Amino acid sequence: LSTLEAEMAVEKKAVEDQRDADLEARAQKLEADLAELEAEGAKSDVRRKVRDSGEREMRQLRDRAQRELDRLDEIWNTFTKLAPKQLIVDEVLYREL
Amino acid sequence: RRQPVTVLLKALGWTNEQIVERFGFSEIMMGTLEKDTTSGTDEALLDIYRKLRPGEPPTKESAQTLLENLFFK
Amino acid sequence: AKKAPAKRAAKSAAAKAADSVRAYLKQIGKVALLNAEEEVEL
Repeated sequence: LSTLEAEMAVEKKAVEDQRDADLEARAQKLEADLAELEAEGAKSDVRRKVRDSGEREMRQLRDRAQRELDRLDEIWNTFTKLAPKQLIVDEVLYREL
Repeated sequence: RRQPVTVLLKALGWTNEQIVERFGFSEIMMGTLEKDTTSGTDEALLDIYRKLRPGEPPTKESAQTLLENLFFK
Repeated sequence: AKKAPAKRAAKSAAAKAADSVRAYLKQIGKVALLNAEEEVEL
């Protein structure tokens, strides 16, 4: 159980590091692009729809990372409480187990 | 069973104000939409899709044509 | 439809749920069709 939990933590962390790395890159990109938008004369509602679209593309990146964090927690919880007579309907989960 | 008559009225694409507009004097017509938790016309088609076709994950192409093909067609 | 595409994830709720042929079609649908190059590869 020790070495397994240890390998699961690193795995779950590697996913976390990536989400952070990816989320800061998309934020800087939006900072660069809202910079060109102020450089040229740009309608105010146009500058906000760039942020709105940019903000939404970030929520996607985080949600996807959250999905994998939950899928990983489901794997680990299932395996630790695993007992005979339990029923596993996922089969993509089951394959990972 | 377990199907509110309001969830489908939105499945056609009619917005709620139309319900409040068409329902009018009907009190349970408003209370059924007031109690119903379905938000959006496409989300109601999904609550209708899993009850009608359980076991099949839907598609926006299949979610819309399901109601159209069932009766109007 | 950004919050609607997350509701279209109810397709996940369907993959977790009477007819025997429907059951078999669900599983064969989970695989992916090869193109000409992969068929040669395999």
